Amino acid sequence: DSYARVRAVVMTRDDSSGGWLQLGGGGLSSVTVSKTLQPGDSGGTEFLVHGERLRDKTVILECVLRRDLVYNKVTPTFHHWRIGDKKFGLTFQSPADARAFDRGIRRAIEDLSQG
Repeated sequence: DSYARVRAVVMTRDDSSGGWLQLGGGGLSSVTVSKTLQPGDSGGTEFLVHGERLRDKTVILECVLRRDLVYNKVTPTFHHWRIGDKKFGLTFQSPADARAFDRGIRRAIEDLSQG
């Protein structure tokens, strides 16, 4: 149930400068856009962005997202979003990977059901 899976670098925003950093000093993570693990009795009103860093098998990105998502595309390899005041992003290895991930996000949003 993954709409897209890539290996990318999870990003976090420095609040003082506004510049972005590689979360935890970077390294590639396996990052998926998938259906929720807890749909309840609805088809599915939420989806999941999940990133597990490869070298140390650590989940460093876990976002429950909804139809309201604003998915910001800044460069061909850098995209970012928020949940409230919390900021998250990805640096992709290639423009094609970024396109795949963006298609995955769009697919997840388009398939979201009513609650």
